[PDB]
Amino acid sequence: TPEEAQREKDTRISKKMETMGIYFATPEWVALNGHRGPSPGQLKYWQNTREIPDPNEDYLDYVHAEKSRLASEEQILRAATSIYGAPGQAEPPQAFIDEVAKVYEINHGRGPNQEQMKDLLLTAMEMKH
Amino acid sequence: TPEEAQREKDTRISKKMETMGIYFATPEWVALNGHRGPSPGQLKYWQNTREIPDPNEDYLDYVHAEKSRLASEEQILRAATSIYGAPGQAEPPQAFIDEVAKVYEINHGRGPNQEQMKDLLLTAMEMKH
Repeated sequence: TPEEAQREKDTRISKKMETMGIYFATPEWVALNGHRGPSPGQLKYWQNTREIPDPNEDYLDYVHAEKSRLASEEQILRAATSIYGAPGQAEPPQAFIDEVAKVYEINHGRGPNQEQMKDLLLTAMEMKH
Repeated sequence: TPEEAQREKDTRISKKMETMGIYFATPEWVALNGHRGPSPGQLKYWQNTREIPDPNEDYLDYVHAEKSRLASEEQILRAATSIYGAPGQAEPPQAFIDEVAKVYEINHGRGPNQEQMKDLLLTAMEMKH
């Protein structure tokens, strides 16, 4: 049956997308999108806004806009650990990881500039002393 | 001696500021600032940029600009736990807290809008199933 062959296909495409962490791409989202995975614009709209892309929108302005930087809590922790510099490279205090987190928020997902790096290094030195 | 009385005063003001998590306000920063804590503009410049305010700048544009929203990792975890809704209210998977983190970065420290809330709720439901 072309119906079951259609449900399996949507399920297959959706599984592929979610394995990559593309969470909006459910089998129903994929059905609505004409039984195909997201176009470049749909992916980049989602990546940059975290809103579910309309299956019936193409997002042509997000196909060739390229800012797009964001940090997970792992990335934030690796940045904070590098800046803090504790012996045996142990985790920084939570108060420090929070200042680093807020820097990534201020910068829309980008990492600390030079001036911010100085603030963070100043902060780290007070917390170790 | 007015010198020791000056060092104690700077130390006193600085201790007060750092107890509040105002980390740039070292005793040396306080000395340079004419032996006073930060003005409203200096605090708000720091809060909104995370750069050490110049002791010899007043930051008049930051005295009456009021966006200023930011989230610690505690706030992010409380938002993620509320949205995820696991029994006994146990911590969400790290992959979920990371999607919530990235939403706060996209929004410059503000919390998820309605469209983003839908994405996150969709995400939570896939991770529990």
